[PDB]
Amino acid sequence: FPNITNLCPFGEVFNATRFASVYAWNRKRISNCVADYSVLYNSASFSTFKCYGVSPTKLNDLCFTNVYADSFVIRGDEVRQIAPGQTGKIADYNYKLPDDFTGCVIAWNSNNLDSKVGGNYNYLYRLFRKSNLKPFERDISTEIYQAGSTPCNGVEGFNCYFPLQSYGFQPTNGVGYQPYRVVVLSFELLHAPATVCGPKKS
Amino acid sequence: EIVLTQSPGTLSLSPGERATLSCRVSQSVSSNSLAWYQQKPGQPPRLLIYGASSRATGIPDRFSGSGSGTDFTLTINRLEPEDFAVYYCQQYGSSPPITFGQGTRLEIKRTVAAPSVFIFPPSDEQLKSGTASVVCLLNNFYPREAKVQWKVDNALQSGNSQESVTEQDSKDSTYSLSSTLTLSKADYEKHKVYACEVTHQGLSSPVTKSFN
Amino acid sequence: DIQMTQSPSSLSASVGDRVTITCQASQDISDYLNWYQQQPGKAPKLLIYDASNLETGVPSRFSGSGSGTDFTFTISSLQPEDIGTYYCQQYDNLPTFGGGTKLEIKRTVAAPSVFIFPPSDEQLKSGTASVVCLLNNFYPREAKVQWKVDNALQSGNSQESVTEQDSKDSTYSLSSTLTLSKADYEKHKVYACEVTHQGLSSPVTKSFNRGE
Amino acid sequence: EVQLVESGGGLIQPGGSLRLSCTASEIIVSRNYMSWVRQAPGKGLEWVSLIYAGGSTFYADSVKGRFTISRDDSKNTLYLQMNSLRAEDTAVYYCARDLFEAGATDYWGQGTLVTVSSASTKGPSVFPLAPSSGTAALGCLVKDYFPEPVTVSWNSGALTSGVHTFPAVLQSSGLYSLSSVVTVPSSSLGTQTYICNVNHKPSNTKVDKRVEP
Amino acid sequence: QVQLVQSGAEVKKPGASVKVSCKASGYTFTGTYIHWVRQAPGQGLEWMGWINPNSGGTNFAQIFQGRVTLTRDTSISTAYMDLNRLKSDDTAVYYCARDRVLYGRSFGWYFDVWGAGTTVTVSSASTKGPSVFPLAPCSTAALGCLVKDYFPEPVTVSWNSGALTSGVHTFPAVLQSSGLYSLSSVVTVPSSSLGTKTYTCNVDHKPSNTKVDKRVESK
Repeated sequence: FPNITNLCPFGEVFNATRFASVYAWNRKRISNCVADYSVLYNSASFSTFKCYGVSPTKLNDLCFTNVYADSFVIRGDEVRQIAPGQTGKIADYNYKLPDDFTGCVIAWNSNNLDSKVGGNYNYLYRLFRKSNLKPFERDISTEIYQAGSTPCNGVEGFNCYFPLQSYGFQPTNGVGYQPYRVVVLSFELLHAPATVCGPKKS
Repeated sequence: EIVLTQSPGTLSLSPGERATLSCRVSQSVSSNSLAWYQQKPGQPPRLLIYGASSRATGIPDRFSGSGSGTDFTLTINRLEPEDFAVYYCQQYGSSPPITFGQGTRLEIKRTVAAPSVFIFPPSDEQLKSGTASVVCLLNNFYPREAKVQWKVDNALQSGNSQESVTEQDSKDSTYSLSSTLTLSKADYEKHKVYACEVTHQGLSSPVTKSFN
Repeated sequence: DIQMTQSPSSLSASVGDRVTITCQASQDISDYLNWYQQQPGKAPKLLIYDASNLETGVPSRFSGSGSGTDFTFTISSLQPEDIGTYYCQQYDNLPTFGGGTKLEIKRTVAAPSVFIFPPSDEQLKSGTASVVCLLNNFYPREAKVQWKVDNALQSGNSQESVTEQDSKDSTYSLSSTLTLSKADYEKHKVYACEVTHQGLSSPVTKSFNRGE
Repeated sequence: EVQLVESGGGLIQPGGSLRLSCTASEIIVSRNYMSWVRQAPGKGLEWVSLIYAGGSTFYADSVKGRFTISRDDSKNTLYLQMNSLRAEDTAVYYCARDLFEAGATDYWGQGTLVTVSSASTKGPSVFPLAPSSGTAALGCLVKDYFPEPVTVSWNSGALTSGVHTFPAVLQSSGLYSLSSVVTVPSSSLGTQTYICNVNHKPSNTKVDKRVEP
Repeated sequence: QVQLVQSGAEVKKPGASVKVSCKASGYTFTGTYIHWVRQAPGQGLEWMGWINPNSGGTNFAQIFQGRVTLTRDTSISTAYMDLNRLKSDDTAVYYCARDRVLYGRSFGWYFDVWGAGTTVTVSSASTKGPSVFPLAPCSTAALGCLVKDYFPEPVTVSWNSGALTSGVHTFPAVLQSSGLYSLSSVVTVPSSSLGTKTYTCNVDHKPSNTKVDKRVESK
């Protein structure tokens, strides 16, 4: 195992005060640190810790050249769409996972952080789009959606709509309509020296 | 699974009053995920308000929606004679992608009228075909709620009666009902007197008309 | 906007005592309240966020509570480094601060020492005269100095300045400056300073003659 | 002129197949959430299927596996391939445009009726009902006709006072049954002659009968 | 360590415009909002607005709309505050407060790290040097100086070039009717040392470079 003593910045990812919107999801390149995923797996706060292509108890042995941590906020009902091969407004227009995904999808309820009593409209999602997103593609354009024959010309009219809709997050919403913070760890393995490694001493 | 329940099955009230329809979602949903539709008979539904408060284009200021969480309402302030239709609340966004309420019917309210009851013995040609049908013609009663009991003898019967009810009259605002009792030729000749018992709000006591 | 009200605008407590201040709100802001401490001459420091959570690196004696409209901030045992102004901020809307609560160390009453410095000859030659009354090492801060000239209660020409509470003996010092023109200064004979402080049984007057 | 026109609906047998179409004007089907909503005769609205602009398809539980929603981008047409049809699939099918949080289902088609039953086309067999002896009521009962649209006219279409035509009901067999009644003064019942005309256009039947006590 | 180094003190004239910078270091600049708070001398804190370094968007208080513009420069990681139409009521200490990076509420507004503060003085009075006068009487006696008619702030008053630091009471400066600040400093001395030691006060006004070493004599 390579001689690295740094600790991977998982605190700044899972504890950031503000998360990104699902249409503008935030990708973080994690490298040159020792990552210890066992405390992540053994934490009871996470409602979802699905792992694809790896095992959570085995992750402390493999070494990856890069780890990507994509973080965003969705509803409770849309966490089922952050699995490979899924369909829906989130899996088609906001955040797409490839069917060849290798990594962990971590989600937890953030109703105490992202819900405001009067309504938290700071989180948005793309309601309208013409084609499905390619895997790991981000579409942050805010041009008016056509949806009709007449050109939009940048004006929201009858058939011309603003693509982004806003989540209405309130603490009194149901568990399926409450905010959930999702962190998707993608484990990249290229032909480069390994940087992100398990905490094994040798 | 989101389930929508509309509390008033039928909301009867005179024109000019205020109608308050209600929808009850099974779980607390965001207010922007509920819409109201109006369906006049033999027509496609017409969106009235979406997002639980946002009136659709062309909808008069009379229609107004409100509510949040598990309780939403639609208010028609000054009921016009064309506002009496069936109203559905719809939830969209979750699983299933679109859900509809069972619908609330609005009907014009008027003074309770007793039903004029008639009974019709089957014709000879009808008997020659092997099947006998006897109908109870209820004419011009306002309260749609009216139970009609069929009995080929002093003992009551069930399972062989079908009833038709007309829509509310365009002028009298009264419903007409007709319950038909299907009987075979052998069944028709196995009894003597056939009675038709109807219970209604406009009748102090049930009235029965029979024939030999 | 939202108005933040802190009832104890100034509060004295000895070292080792429990301190409690409130931040009654204009509306129901849930628990969207932060607490800041400003030492004299320093930038404010975040102590309690979300009305209950203690900021990292903050002593555990600080504690906040409350929700909705009324909020409470508590110091379990006052310490000499806790002296300052405590502000409460809401984020239910655009941020708004409270008026502030000044914390002073309580101690035994000390009588003020009064000295009179007549205007110097250089200042008289310049064109203006200033008579300064010095109140040294008194507690509490509540002192009333009135400038009397030939038994007349002068007003509208005196400006007072109070030092901050000393870090050694927890006492104050007050200086009142009486500004007068050269003609008005030469138009009188005796100038006196009268102080009414609770540390004196009766007011003490220090005066001087314009000559000598 | 924004509009949605359905077509292709009609009579089919149980277990058969039928494909509906929905031509759109001023609405591009390939850029919209387009859904199918059906209304059973006399019942409430029921969502059937929904297709995204990207191409994702969602179906109701009752129609999953049998129905298939598609579209033709070149022809601007929305389709619904209905397979393994059952007797519970009879309804008026509406093609609709969904905006969800941005306006809900603003536009609906006129609807197309899909009838799924094994009954064959059959002409009506009307039977006058004797008044049986004020304001005597008389009428003729229309029985055993499958094709639903039937128009009943009293006295060569010259009687509208108290003329009531009850909606048809689906009896135990596949055929329908309709009853028409009229209210007439008892004194006028004996002298005046009243007849009813039943015109079954699909069955090309115009059976007329006379009602007299 | 996280620091927000601010620009120096600014003495402005009414109707002018002042620009206050805030050098952020020790954290990723485009990670949290930068809030601008101000404190009138002796009054309480007042929030003015925030700027998002990533997006560049801003929001201000309803009373600062049209007078405050907020700009950021991500290259040097410095946020700027520009306040125009400076009235005499805009004299305060303008703080630059970084928002909260970890924990809390996403919709919340926190002032986690505060800048040192930038004092902005807005008055029509011109820069003037101090006029130091002695204070002498006519049991421990008292004597001091009467630093008067100086602008802008501050003035540093010491005794015997820092030798005497016991009993020295330098009061806060008061702004009189002419816009000039006035300042008095006193020290307690034993009555026996009046005729033996002579005490001087050292007034060092940094603006205008005026330095006075007047010595107080008990007449």
